[PDB]
Amino acid sequence: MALINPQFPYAGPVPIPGPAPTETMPLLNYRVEGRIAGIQQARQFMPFLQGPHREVAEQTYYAIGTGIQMGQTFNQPLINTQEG
Amino acid sequence: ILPLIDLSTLYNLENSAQAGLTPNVDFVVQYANLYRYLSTIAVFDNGGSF
Repeated sequence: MALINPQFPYAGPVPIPGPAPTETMPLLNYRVEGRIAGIQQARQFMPFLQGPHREVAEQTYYAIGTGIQMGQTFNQPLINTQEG
Repeated sequence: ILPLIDLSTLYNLENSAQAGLTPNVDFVVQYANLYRYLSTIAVFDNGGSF
């Protein structure tokens, strides 16, 4: 967006020496076929386990029984003959 | 007629011995998991001297 100087104008570009025209043109680089080499193993001996863990520990229980329940020799009360 | 949770709970009195104390740093003894601790007693056996 330059302003044209009317007192000192200039013309378009003139030819100048050039950079040997084939040396600015590249070759198209020619890929050969390739292979991810080797026979891959199916599994890996991992350093960490792959499953979930638990944040807190919960107390577990198992039921037990008591035993054969016996009789008893109670201390027996007195007879309510109007004193009680 | 029995209190079933009371006769299934144990009131235990275990004891232990921890080693590995060095001067002027904290020596922490971890309380165990899933116990309901009621009292702690520490005896500082300092090499046959108290």
